Amino acid sequence: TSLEAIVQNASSDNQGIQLSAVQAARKLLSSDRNPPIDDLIKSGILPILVHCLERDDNPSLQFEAAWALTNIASGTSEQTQAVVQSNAVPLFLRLLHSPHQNVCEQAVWALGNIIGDGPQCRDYVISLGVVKPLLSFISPSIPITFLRNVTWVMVNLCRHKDPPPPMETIQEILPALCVLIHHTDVNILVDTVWALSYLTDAGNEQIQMVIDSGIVPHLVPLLSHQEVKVQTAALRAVGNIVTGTDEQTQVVLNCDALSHFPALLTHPKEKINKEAVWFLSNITAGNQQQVQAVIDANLVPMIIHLLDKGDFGTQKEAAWAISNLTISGRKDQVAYLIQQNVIPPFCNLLTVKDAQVVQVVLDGLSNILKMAEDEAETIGNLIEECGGLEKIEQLQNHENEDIYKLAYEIIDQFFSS
Amino acid sequence: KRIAKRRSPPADAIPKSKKVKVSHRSHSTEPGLVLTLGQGDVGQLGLGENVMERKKPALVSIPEDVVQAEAGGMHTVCLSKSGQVYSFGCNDEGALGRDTSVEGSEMVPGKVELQEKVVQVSAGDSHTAALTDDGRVFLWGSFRDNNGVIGLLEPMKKSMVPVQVQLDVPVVKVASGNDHLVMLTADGDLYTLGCGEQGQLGRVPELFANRGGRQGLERLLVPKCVMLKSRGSRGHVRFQDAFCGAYFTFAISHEGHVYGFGLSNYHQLGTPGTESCFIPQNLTSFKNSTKSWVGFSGGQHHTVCMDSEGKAYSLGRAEYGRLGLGEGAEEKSIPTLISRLPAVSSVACGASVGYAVTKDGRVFAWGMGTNYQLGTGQDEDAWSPVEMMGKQLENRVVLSVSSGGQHTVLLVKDKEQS
Repeated sequence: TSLEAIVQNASSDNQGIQLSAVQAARKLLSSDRNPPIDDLIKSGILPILVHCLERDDNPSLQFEAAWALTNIASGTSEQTQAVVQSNAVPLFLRLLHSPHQNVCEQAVWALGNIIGDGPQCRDYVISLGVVKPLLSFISPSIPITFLRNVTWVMVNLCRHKDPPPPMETIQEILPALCVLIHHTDVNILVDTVWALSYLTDAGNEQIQMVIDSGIVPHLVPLLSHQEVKVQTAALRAVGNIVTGTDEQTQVVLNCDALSHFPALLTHPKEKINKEAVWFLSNITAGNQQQVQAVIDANLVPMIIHLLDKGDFGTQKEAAWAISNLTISGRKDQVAYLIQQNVIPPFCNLLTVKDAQVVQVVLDGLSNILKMAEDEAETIGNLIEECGGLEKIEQLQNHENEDIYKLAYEIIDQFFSS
Repeated sequence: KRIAKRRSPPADAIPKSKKVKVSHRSHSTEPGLVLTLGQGDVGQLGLGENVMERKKPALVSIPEDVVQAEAGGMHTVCLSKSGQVYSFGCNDEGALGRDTSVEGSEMVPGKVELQEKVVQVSAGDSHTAALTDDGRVFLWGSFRDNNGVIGLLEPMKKSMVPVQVQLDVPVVKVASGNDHLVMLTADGDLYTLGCGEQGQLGRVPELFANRGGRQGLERLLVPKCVMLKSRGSRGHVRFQDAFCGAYFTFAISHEGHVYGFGLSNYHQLGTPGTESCFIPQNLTSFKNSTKSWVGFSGGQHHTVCMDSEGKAYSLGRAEYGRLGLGEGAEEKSIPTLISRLPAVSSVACGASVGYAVTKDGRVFAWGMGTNYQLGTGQDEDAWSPVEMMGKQLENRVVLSVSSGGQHTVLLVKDKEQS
């Protein structure tokens, strides 16, 4: 209840006073709420925590200290920076070898916070050699909670794509993830799949590593898993994978990924619909073979259905799917799309306030009309039937340079009589 | 021509970063052993299939050490050192959160179907709530009222297994009445959920009263804070601590003031009148500059509290010796000192009884002895704070105490000598 007493009580030689002062410190989450940040950072309490973190044969002291540093590093980035300036990290790493499980777990927790702060802090913590000791903890005799914290730290390691995580670090993590992906717990699986998600969102290179880890055939079937969260995470991960090159996407496809999507396209959660239609919107942008692989899965009718009766986001992603298939697909493929009654719902989006969607739809229609030559009459009359031509004629206004210019180019080119 | 692949907008960032490890002065840390006593009709004593009753404390077999023990209405929940939760009692409403298909498995303690490191537990009439280290709250069982079942989170639906109360803010303390639950967060915000028929929620004023449809239940079973006009001050009123009576709730703020709300039919809220308090009324009966309130507890119609100096007070209904003041003293609406009590370390209340724990380790009981909750071995109603005695108390000190409907559970530790 006093603001600064501890600094004297923690400097004593009586292990009870010191043990108690750091415990009453451990009560900081509530203690901190009353005073603002600055004063306690200035007076100097933090170094005191580290000094006492060094001394072994007194595990309670180390536990209370690492608790305090833990809850301090949870705050703003400036607070975590204040923690790392104390050079406390090598002492946490020293604590990773402690025989007391509570000390190890607390250290793993705090390192989790520090790593999760930012990419520079992450590269700092890796530069000291935390990855191999952390991964060495994975054993069939590990407690479940401690394992959950370990995986959490893995997720923090894989985050922050701005500077991507080090190559060697990922090369060390991936096998552990391949071991964790078979685990029975739900939360552990979730965190693992999110770690994969960040690894794949990093870029094409890391995606290629994930594919080289042989984990994709084990990841894909999770799309149809019972728990919704595993589904969401797996879908984001795989989608990031197919954001890459052609052959990589083809590796996703060869594991029979499309078979799971009919369910995902009809799943009650709106976010899963959105993310799945996003996925397919990346698939149609691939080569002709992949587009044909989408058509062969009977998925186009549900894509259009969501394009007509889905929410705004899913409608957007579906519009992207149609346009990508339009510029990438063959003539007979776009023909199949047309004979699936895609023109009316695809055109009914021209009335939205989002200029990007309008550019997508107009570009798609323009590409369709440029593609089909003899039936350009027929298709034109099709747009005239669904009233889309009226919408295009009223789109020629000053909302956007591209919408008007492209719009009237379409009109004059394909709709002159 | 081919278009380039599209990237995803950032997501909700579920695993976002640096989750806080909660700490609060209510978290029990010192390990101990569990004792039970009273009616064990449905196995809330955890002593065996053939054990129906114990009139003095008996030891319960737990494979690990126990850091906390709380006794529900007709069940009992223990929190082990390792973090796992053990439950034993009545599983008719799912308050145990584990498979009791095998008859006889509810009669003994069993490991709850949950894999977490739990730091706090709270148990009421028909429910059980756990608080993990990272701050997220689990809850299982069901709620009730003077009326039929009202569900747990989805109205008219009970839960047989632990279910997370998904909240963005970490929670530092959980506290349970009979059929309501309060959660004190780190930021000081105080969330409530459960029944509010008698106003034990505080955030649902006189605008309605027991709407027997899906409308009111739809508003009640969602965790929401209690907003208060801080009289000049911006933001909202913060809170330092909180406690749950049976059908009422108290809370201590940083300003030192004491708030409370619920049913005051027998003046068990310190209010002069029997009017129901649906608003967190500031209690003038507790306003004192010298006295600083630290510990609260309460039964279905009585209330026991304690100050920073160790003196434990009591108020509320007086029948059946639940106050324990003067061997038949009249009903009291104000906190009354019990001169027979030494320096009290912590206080607690049962259904119709009350328990005190002194700093030296002694435990005193008082109230209705129909269920032999008093530990005296006499069903006679005790009006005096009689000391509890038994062989399992020899050379041992009482760490904590909790009491429910037909039983009572203690947490004790061997003395430091030898």
